[PDB]
Amino acid sequence: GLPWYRVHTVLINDPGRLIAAHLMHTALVAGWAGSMALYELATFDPSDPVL
Amino acid sequence: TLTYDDIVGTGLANKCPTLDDTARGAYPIDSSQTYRIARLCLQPTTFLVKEEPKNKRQEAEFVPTKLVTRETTSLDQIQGELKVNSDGSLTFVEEDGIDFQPVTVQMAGGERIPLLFTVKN
Ligand code: CLA
Ligand code: CLA
Ligand code: CLA
Ligand code: CLA
Ligand SMILES: CC1=C(/C=C/C(C)=C/C=C/C(C)=C/C=C/C=C(C)/C=C/C=C(C)/C=C/C2=C(C)CCCC2(C)C)C(C)(C)CCC1
Ligand SMILES: CC1=C(/C=C/C(C)=C/C=C/C(C)=C/C=C/C=C(C)/C=C/C=C(C)/C=C/C2=C(C)CCCC2(C)C)C(C)(C)CCC1
Ligand SMILES: CCCCCCCCCCCCO[C@@H]1O[C@H](CO)[C@@H](O[C@H]2O[C@H](CO)[C@@H](O)[C@H](O)[C@H]2O)[C@H](O)[C@H]1O
Ligand SMILES: CCCCCCCS[C@@H]1O[C@H](CO)[C@@H](O)[C@H](O)[C@H]1O
Repeated sequence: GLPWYRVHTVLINDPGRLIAAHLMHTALVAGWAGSMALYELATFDPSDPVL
Repeated sequence: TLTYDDIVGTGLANKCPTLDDTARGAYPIDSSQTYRIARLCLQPTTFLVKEEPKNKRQEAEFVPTKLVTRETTSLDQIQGELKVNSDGSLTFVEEDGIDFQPVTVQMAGGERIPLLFTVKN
């Protein structure tokens, strides 16, 4: 069957599932941005922009 | 004159009585008689809290805050002696009244600062 390093090649001839995989990637990256910002807000001390 | 039922829930119960623009007169003091403040009312419109910076040499400023305990902040029904002094100064000496309110305000960023807003004694 397909080697582990080729599993995503099933998408090459499948525009709909390629778009779906793209959307998922996009969901992951936007979710990262959101999560990252909240973690930063939960830890950031805004009390001294000087030092 | 409004009744309780006119006032209940409006927020007006936490407001001190006001006077018209026309009240720019003069209340005589006759050093012969004794006087009293029969009602003193104090209504806070702003709470400022002094910041505490990491070094002196920065003059620390008083900054605005957000009140989180609602319309519960006013002092009222306060009374006491209004003395006439030798030099004709007056001295108010508070005896009794609703002369304190606990208050919590919040600094920018959320730190809560409770205080006992008061003119006791
Ligand atoms: C953007 C990321 C992404 C997307 C959109 C896809 C999408 C796809 N994969 Mg691929 N894949 C990925 C990343 C992705 N994969 C990664 C990182 C691996 C290595 C584990 C794989 C390994 C893989 C295999 C072995 C197979 C696919 C297959 C497929 C297809 C069917 C779905 C599936 O079986 O997933 C399976 C993959 C997963 C479920 C990923 C596992 C989740 C990892 C471990 C992250 C855990 C998430 C968790 C919520 C957070 C952990 C936090 C931490 C602090 C512990 C589809 C085209 C299948 C197929 O079509 O092959 C022809 C198939 O057999 N994928
Ligand atoms: C947009 C960027 C992009 C995209 C869409 C692809 C897409 C593809 N690549 Mg290419 N590739 C890329 C960039 C990309 N590549 C880069 C930067 C390199 C050098 C690192 C390569 C080197 C490369 C090789 C050597 C091969 C591919 C192959 C493939 C195909 C199968 C992939 C697969 O099933 O992996 C499945 C992968 C897993 C099941 C697990 C991988 C786990 C990785 C190693 C570590 C963990 C990854 C982690 C989740 C990373 C997320 C962080 C992000 C910033 C990158 C697919 C068409 C294969 C191919 O041509 O098949 C015919 C193939 O042999 N790629
Ligand atoms: C009007 C024509 C049009 C428009 C506006 C777009 C726009 C887009 N296409 Mg392209 N595309 C088109 C024609 C179009 N396409 C045609 C005729 C084909 C051949 C069928 C393609 C084949 C194609 C592929 C294969 C892929 C794209 C992808 C993309 C997206 C890339 C950026 C992204 O994900 O941002 C981030 C997204 C946002 C910030 C959200 C935007 C708001 C969305 C669009 C509203 C959704 C509602 C709408 C009714 C659904 C249909 C949308 C569709 C017209 C794009 C973007 C939304 C990629 C994709 O979708 O990645 C996820 C992708 O893989 N397109
Ligand atoms: C320009 C920005 C950019 C680009 C071009 C990509 C491109 C890629 N991403 Mg995305 N990514 C981005 C930004 C980007 N990412 C951001 C901002 C996030 C939020 C953190 C992610 C989160 C994300 C996740 C969770 C996943 C991807 C995956 C992918 C790959 C999907 C196609 C594939 O099958 O490759 C096949 C894989 C490769 C060719 C290998 C890529 C190797 C990278 C470049 C080096 C890292 C390898 C290193 C050994 C890992 C150590 C990590 C370990 C210590 C935990 C592709 C290489 C998916 C993927 O790798 O699926 C297997 C996947 O699961 N990305
Ligand atoms: C469903 C839904 C929803 C929700 C959503 C959510 C809640 C989401 C989330 C999301 C998220 C929360 C996401 C996250 C993501 C993340 C990620 C994607 C990450 C990744 C990472 C990585 C990739 C890393 C890597 C590395 C390491 C680990 C180490 C060092 C090096 C490196 C960097 C390489 C709502 C309600 C809105 C509505 C609609 C429906
Ligand atoms: C319609 C419907 C529904 C839906 C559902 C859904 C749609 C869900 C979703 C789900 C999801 C989609 C979820 C998510 C998950 C996520 C995760 C699990 C994540 C993780 C992450 C992490 C772990 C992170 C980390 C980090 C970063 C990344 C940066 C910053 C730092 C930190 C560390 C924080 C239901 C069933 C309800 C029912 C009704 C109907
Ligand atoms: C949409 C997904 C769900 C949303 C949930 C994720 C939101 C996370 C980030 C929002 C930022 C608030 O982040 C959080 O703030 C409070 C108040 O400063 C801090 O709370 C900490 O400091 C205050 C001092 O004021 C203490 O009363 C408290 O006991 C202490 O743990 C947390 O250390 C911080 O993590
Ligand atoms: C996705 C919804 C985000 C939830 C927002 C949390 C309130 S906002 C949050 O409030 C804290 C205390 O006032 C501040 O210290 C912190 O700096 C601020 O990020």
